[PDB]
Amino acid sequence: MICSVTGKPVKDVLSTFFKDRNDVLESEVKKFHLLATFEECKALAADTARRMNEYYKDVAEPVTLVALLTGAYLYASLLTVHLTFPYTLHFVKVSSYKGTRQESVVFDEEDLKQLKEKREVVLIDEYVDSGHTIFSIQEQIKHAKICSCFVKDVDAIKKHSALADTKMFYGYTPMPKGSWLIGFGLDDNGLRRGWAHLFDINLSESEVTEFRRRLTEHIKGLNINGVNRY
Amino acid sequence: MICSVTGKPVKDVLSTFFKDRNDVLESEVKKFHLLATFEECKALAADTARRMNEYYKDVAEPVTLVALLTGAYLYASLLTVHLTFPYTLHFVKVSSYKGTRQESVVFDEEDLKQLKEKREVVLIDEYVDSGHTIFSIQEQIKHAKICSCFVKDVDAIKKHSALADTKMFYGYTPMPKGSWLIGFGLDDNGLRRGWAHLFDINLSESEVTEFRRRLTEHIKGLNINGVNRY
Repeated sequence: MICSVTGKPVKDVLSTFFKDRNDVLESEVKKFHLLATFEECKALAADTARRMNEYYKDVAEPVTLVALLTGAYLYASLLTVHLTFPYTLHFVKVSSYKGTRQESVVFDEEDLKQLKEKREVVLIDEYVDSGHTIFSIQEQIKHAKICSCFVKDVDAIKKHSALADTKMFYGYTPMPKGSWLIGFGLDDNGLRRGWAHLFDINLSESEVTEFRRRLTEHIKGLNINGVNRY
Repeated sequence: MICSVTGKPVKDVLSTFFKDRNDVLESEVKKFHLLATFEECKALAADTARRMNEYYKDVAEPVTLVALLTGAYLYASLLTVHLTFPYTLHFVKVSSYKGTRQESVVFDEEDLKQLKEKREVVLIDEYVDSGHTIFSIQEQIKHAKICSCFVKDVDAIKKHSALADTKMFYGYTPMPKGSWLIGFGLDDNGLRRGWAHLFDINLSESEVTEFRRRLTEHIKGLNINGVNRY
């Protein structure tokens, strides 16, 4: 029940967050369950930057970082400010086409053509849930690497022999089955992307309490002193 | 000599920033002149959020926020997390077409069609410089408002009778004549967007020192205590 970065009790984090807002009704406040405080998410992002920094410290050509619109903008902002190797960054819009046999990610033709030419390409997304997206991206850009703050189930991802070699830089895994996330850039039917804390709206209290028990323990064990230079 | 937010000597903010990086050569470090630390930029962004919160405190429908790729991603992340009224957010990758008579901003047809329907549209940019972009945007989306962390010369934009009514939310102005900004989301020929401090690469030390004198005076007078709930 306490922020693992600041030590502030979650009830106090939330009382501050919900004070006199104009984007939520008092009666709706209880529907939002905090899974991770913004500070905790920032720590995860910094830890991910640390690993990417070690991975690319000797790179001889700028890495191509590409973020998928629109939710990844926040995570991308929290990650990129801590990167210390050369890279270019751009955002692309994709579509999720649900076919009778599979769900495929549709890229703009030019965006796809460009990405396939780069040796080091890292696609950023704040949340890898079903993974159908990365299975599809991987088959279109075989050498693509993935970067995401949260990954629901890496093993599930690893199950696919095609994704077995795919390098993923992520902040934390696993995420709760049955959850529905909003905040931390993720929209609530278009709204609340700027609600910086990561909230869930579908889990039970015990599930949220258990997720946080595991998350705080993970964050308390991090060694990211110095990653943040600001 | 110090960060107007943290109180820490700029020399140390810079030493911490440049220690063991893999994205700049030692001989190149001196090319970057700090104009505003990341914390100072965050204060300016918090100030713009405060003003937008007051402006839209009673809005009856979600405000349409549109951020201009790529550079605006960082500022948008620093702005949106502090907004307390309802809004949707999306990014557009417009083109800057240089014609023989004028430079126009080319929007995707669908993006432009959608925006023209919303009563409240706010274009987000981390830096409004030549303004040619906003003269063009307002003639395509006349009711569009602008939100930019930094503005080269507000007095100049107003010159255009068409832009005279265009509401602008901005963090700070004016920027030094002849400056070229990199960092804070802005690229240095594609690189260093994640260098979170705002740097200039064209000015003399005396020019930079004078700018910081003015920026400091402005930030010391800011009243944003409480805008940040995180």
